[PDB]
Amino acid sequence: QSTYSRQIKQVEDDIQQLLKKINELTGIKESDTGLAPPALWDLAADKQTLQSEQPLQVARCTKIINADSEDPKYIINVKQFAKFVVDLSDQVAPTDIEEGMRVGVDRNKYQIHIPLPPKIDPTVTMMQVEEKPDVTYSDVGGCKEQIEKLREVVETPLLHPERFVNLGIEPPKGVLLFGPPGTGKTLCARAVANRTDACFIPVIGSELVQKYVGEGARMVRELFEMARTKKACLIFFDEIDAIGGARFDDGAGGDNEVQRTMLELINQLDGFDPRGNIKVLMATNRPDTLDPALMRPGRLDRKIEFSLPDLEGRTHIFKIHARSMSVERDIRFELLARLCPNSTGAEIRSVCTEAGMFAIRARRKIATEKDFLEAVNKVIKSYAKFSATPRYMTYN
Amino acid sequence: KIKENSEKIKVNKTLPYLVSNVIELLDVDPNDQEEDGANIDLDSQRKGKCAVIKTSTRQTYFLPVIGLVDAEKLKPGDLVGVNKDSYLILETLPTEYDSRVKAMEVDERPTEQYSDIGGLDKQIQELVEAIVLPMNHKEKFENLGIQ
Amino acid sequence: KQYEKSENDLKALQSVGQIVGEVLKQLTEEKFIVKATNGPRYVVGCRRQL
Repeated sequence: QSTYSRQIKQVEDDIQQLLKKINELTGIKESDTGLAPPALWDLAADKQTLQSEQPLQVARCTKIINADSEDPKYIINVKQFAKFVVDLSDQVAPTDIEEGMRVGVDRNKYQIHIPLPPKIDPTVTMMQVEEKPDVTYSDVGGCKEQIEKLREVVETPLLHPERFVNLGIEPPKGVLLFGPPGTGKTLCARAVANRTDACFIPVIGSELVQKYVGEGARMVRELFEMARTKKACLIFFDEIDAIGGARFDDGAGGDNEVQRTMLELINQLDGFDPRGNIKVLMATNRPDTLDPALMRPGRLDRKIEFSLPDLEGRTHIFKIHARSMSVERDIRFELLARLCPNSTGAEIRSVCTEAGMFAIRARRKIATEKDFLEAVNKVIKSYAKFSATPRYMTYN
Repeated sequence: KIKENSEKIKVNKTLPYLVSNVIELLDVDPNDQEEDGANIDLDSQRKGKCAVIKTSTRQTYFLPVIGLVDAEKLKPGDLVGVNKDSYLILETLPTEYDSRVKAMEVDERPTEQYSDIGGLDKQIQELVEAIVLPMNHKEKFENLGIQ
Repeated sequence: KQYEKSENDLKALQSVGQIVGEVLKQLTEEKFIVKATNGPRYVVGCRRQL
């Protein structure tokens, strides 16, 4: 026991001294080797080392014009923006490299070994992405009227296109979710996403805006296309007043950088092509910034307003939230909600959160009446004045 | 014999090779430019068909152009290859668009058929007349005499 | 024609490809200082023939 205790202190020095031997064998620092997958890969790996496949320099192929001296040549423009005419390394056919497609070329010997995967140039957009999140279903208010309306458009073609063709109905496209902050445009979208069980990419537009004008635009088209190719994709575009703002200039400023990207999104949704069956959802912070192209049916078939959750909604959010929580059940959860003024969805929940905290604070296996009264009287006075909604709603 | 003389050039001729563009096309004699006087009254300018080349690394290289595809074909805007290991013209390539432009080219859209796209009858006539007819039904337009 | 390529190309390989320059300033007409369009400035000679 006493012997065992001594080792706790010791192990830290012991790992530090040993550290050059650990580094070589397991990984990180001096001589990075994992030993488990690069070992297995080693025989294949030898082929690449021998060749000039290292380097294999980032590029995209402009045109595959072949010409004389060395016959299989391709005209490539690198991502840093200068063109090279290159050769084919025998390991693929001239068929594999195709005009407009992303391709790898060497820097020491300019020639294609293996073509580089096309359109995955944004890393910034990927940063935000978590596939299938949600706080928990209980905070939503569960099934609201708001959730059910959203499923008819959203869930149903992804889950079954079969039923769509059978009846003979065109498949939907766009749902525009709007309301001031905290009416839960994102919360409901996450809930339907999980249910349908389509792969889920949500992204903030604020990372599809980067560097100067036109670089952000390249990111939006390539991302969108990639999703479109993919069968049963759901894209929830989170908070766009960052690729979704007003269209003007006054020639003392200009909205341009924002409008280049916004317009690039709008164009792509249905396309100049019929439509796909892959769904787009847009969440906007203003209904006051939208231009008519976005609004046309077949890029936006029905407008759903998630603004200030409905008369039914205010009570469901408290009771379904209350259900989950250890709380008193001699108080009417609806009475607390009803008290709440012109409540944004975020605000109804704010009562539950504040109410529960007092209950946790005591460390009881329920809650008491007192915790609820202080919470609710506080919420009605202060919070409501200080919500998003008074300022935004008049504007909108 | 051609391969043998070419042999010193041939090592540089292979990979890597850059691409470049033609600042000027210089059409002169096939081999040996004029001779200058002074001490030794003989050549210093031996330039055959030649091109003054600006590379796209923002460097400028002078080189006598290959007798297989001469300077004369070459003009400003044309792509031409040039070898990195020693700046000779690897090849001649024709002028071509960016990758973005390749996306821009045809994709084609399918028919909604005139009858089948509901109403707006007066408008079917306006678009058909303006757009598709001058291209396809071109002879009637030539007969009208309009541009 | 191919034999022709080899000979005209031969002239360049002596230099290891010729480089464009322009007289940055005339100091004498025998030794000039030249600025290179590929980049750095040089002090260069001239031919006894030119």
